[PDB]
Amino acid sequence: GTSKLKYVLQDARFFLIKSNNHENVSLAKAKGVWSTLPVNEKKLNLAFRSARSVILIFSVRESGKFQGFARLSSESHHGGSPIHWVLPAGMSAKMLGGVFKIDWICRRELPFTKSAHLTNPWNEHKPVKIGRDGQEIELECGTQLCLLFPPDESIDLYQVIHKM
Repeated sequence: GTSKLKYVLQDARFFLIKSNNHENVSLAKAKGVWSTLPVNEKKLNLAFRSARSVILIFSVRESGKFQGFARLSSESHHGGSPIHWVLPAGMSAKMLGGVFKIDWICRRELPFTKSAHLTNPWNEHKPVKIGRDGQEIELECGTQLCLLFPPDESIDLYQVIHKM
């Protein structure tokens, strides 16, 4: 059912994460971690203290899809492990320093064609698929977007609820 999901999303904050490649999203799904540029790391650390749940909604650039969504379980932390991210042009390992722990809520894909009816008030009411890495998605739009994903029956939200 969707009842536990709706409970997790209650009063949550939502941020769009844009990854340049699939490999880092695969690594994030396997290890339960994410790293972003310092401007967005600062925003997510602030949000983590401000809300019961902070939800990251992932999209790989050029894929035409979202790849899933996850809840922050911690603020960013340094010096825990050297995550072997694949670094784009101009990107360095010192910028992707700062690791957040995340619990995946859905590891399934959602094509952008399925979210064409959802617009984000915090990005000029453009379609929610449009936005830069770290763009905040308003509550109602973000909730409806997360509810569009196929259910991920491999995940038990019971342990997520206990982190809250």
